[PDB]
Amino acid sequence: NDVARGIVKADVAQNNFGLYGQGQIVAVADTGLDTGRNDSSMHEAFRGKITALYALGRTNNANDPNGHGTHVAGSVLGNATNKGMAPQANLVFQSIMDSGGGLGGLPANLQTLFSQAYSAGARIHTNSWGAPVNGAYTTDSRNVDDYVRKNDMTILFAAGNEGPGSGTISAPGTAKNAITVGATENLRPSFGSYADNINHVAQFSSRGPTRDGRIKPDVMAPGTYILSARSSLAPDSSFWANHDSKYAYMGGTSMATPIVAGNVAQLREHFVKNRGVTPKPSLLKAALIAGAADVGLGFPNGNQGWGRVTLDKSLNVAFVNETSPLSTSQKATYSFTAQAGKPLKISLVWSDAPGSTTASLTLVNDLDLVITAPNGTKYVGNDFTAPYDNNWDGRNNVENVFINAPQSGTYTVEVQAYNVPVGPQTFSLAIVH
Amino acid sequence: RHNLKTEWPELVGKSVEEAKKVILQDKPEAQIIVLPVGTIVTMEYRIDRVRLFVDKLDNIAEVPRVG
Ligand SMILES: [Ca+2]
Ligand SMILES: [Ca+2]
Ligand SMILES: [Ca+2]
Repeated sequence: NDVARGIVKADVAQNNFGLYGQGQIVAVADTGLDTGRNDSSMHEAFRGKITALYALGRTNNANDPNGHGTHVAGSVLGNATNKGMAPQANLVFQSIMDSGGGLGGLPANLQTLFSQAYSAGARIHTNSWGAPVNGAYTTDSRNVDDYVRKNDMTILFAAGNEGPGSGTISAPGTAKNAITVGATENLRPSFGSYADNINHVAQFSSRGPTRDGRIKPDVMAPGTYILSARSSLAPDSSFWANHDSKYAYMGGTSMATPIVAGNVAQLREHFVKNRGVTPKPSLLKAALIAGAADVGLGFPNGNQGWGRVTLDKSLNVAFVNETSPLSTSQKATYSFTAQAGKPLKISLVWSDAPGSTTASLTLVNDLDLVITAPNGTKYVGNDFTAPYDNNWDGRNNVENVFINAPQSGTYTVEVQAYNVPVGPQTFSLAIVH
Repeated sequence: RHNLKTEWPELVGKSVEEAKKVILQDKPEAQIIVLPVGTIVTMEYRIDRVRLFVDKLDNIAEVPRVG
């Protein structure tokens, strides 16, 4: 965690903006949490900051003999040493480990899981799990999408550990409306090749596209040799390596996800406290995407998604926060003033209607981003080949225009409603410049 | 002198017992776990683990890989 914090600029958010996640509540659905008791017995990382501790998988038992959930929750918001990214956020923990060692505490309809967390006050919900179904959009993916469109809950999923082959995204990581997180490497080079370059995508990280050709994962964070809270019940075999009786190392997309979940708490706090709005899930996601760093593989990309979270660039994006609902053939038109000499990144994101688990394409409502430069040059979302206005996107609910060397003057930023059968459809925009 | 092998596409459709022998031949330290195809699992990477996801005939349903 301490190394990841610097990599994703959570240190800049904390030190220069005062953002530790105070006032935010993150829900983690995972194995269990240390002793399973919200009392003085609880691991120092979480003691006194637990809003709710629910046992779903084992009656009256939310403890963590495995160690996975405790480590994950530590990365979000642990407030002892090796702190999480948002160490002043409070925790809602849903223990989903069953008595057979699996995650059978998950309900058949995931909306039930999200609703319980929402009622306890969580507005961010993070999930270091999945079924390795190679890009399929399953009933679970559909329920995540339906939930996010109906409720202002930001939901994050691990991309899966089924790479480096293409089309290996796990479900509900395939959901359109989740923030799906893949793993780059942490920089702990004494451990060798898995933690030696912050630009390297972890070899196991699942790779896009999804089955219907969408770009996943959305963003990346460090997910190898992450030092976080060690459950007091967990054996050495549950960790990549030991450190001390209270902290140990783990890796996976499981570890990248909670880092980003914590960053989302920091970001949400910033909007709420400093920018006068409650940011919708779509805006939080658009802001992370626009602010993210190309690790060196370029866009578009099935390995790195839209890049590695760089939180300080996300904080002060110019934005639209679902304030213009569109029906078919309508559009929303905006202006943005650019100055030559630095990149311009514009991300459009919507929380789409739930897709079908059988159709060729999961996209339901199709919006398009159309940018016009001061000299008239046109760009459409996700068209990265010149000329940049001939390849229209009809699959993704994330559309980007990234201009490395923009012109000085007024850019037109237009969102066009190509086809909205389940409308109206609102959207968010985030602009980094 | 073992070749680095981390996936077994050739085992798709084979029995669990046939799969286990090949995996142990390639990776003597493998800790092999069997689960129904479609099962939701935690997403930590365990370098010595091999999960086998099986259909209702107990045949390998997807490509086994380390982790
Ligand atoms: Ca490396
Ligand atoms: Ca479109
Ligand atoms: Ca083009």
